Amino acid sequence: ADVQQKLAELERQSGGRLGVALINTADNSQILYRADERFAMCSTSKVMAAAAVLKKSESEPNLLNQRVEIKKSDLVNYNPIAEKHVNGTMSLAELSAAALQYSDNVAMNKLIAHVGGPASVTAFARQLGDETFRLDRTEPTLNTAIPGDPRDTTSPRAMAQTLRNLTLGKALGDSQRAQLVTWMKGNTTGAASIQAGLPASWVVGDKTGSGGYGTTNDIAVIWPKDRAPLILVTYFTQPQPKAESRRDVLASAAKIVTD
Ligand SMILES: [Cl-]
Ligand code: NA
Repeated sequence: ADVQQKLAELERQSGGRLGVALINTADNSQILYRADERFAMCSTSKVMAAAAVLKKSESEPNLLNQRVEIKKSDLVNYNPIAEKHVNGTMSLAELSAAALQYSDNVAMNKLIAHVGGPASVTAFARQLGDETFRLDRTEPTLNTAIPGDPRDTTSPRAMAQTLRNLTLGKALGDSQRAQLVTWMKGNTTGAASIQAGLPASWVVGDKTGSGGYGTTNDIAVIWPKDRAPLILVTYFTQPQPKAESRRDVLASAAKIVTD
């Protein structure tokens, strides 16, 4: 299923293409909708870039304190934190938090560059057992979200399983995992997306993403009250290049799958 029917109805009403994967770690059950189709990740890919740097820091413990220059030449389209630090330096920790909590695109590019570019972030995904994730481009072009274009895409199923590994599993060391979760719980951009469809008492760590074709995404680890955690990925994209974001569709998808 009945949840399936309701998601299909939501997708039809929304006019777009909706991809949902819920992992309920209470019973290892899944709710899936278009969960093997590819969707442009847009800013949700920043979680994988931050995780790759965190993984590197397991071998180089001072890595996160390493300072990175921010130059005018680094600015791109959306740099709310980086623009405050032009001609100075930010640590890799600060850049990670900036990418995850403000969706700063300079921060993302600096994370990508540090680990060796999009192919290296992808190789990190492969090391985790995620053969679906692909990061092809840097910011800002990885957000074009052209229909049929596989660049910078993943599936809901793969992203949900990978997010589970990163936040609830053992992909990262305890310190690094805790840091990732702390950052995602501190996200400032998600209140209108998955969170808006959940009870106020639940704790969410999430990363939103938006891009071309009205692509509106959110990936979340959810701690319900007195329940085992959930992983929820909601990806949404629309047929018109200039379509507006529909965060309400993700909130509605979240409400449907957690009732
Ligand atoms: Cl249009
Ligand atoms: Na993925």
